[PDB]
Amino acid sequence: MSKVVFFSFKEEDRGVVLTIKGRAVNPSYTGLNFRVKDLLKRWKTEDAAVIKQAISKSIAGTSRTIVFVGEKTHTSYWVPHEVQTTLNAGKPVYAIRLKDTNGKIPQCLSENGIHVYSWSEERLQDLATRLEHHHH
Repeated sequence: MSKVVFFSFKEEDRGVVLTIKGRAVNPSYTGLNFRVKDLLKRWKTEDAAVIKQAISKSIAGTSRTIVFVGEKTHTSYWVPHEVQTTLNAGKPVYAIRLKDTNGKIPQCLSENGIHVYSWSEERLQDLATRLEHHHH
């Protein structure tokens, strides 16, 4: 695995997202297996310039972004910038629901035609590793 995934999420889902990450990076846990960038710790701000500066380097050390959709991800001010920063760098954004959640789809996913997949480990592993065709 030569590439790294960025995890984009609402902070109230940190606990569950930390377990996803830990499973993915633990080589003996085979249901998830890929590299993950150290998670950002976000805070309450609506300043676009601050958010963009806070996420820039982290996202830039990664090759794709996965948005985890929980109950309140649609309210995040950070997730839309994490999505847009990824897409503007020409990288893919995928999205998956967290297990046993059914949140409103964030506008930044709808707006970009990014499908929000049902939860499963097999599907996350696919979103984390699949490659697109050039000019796609």
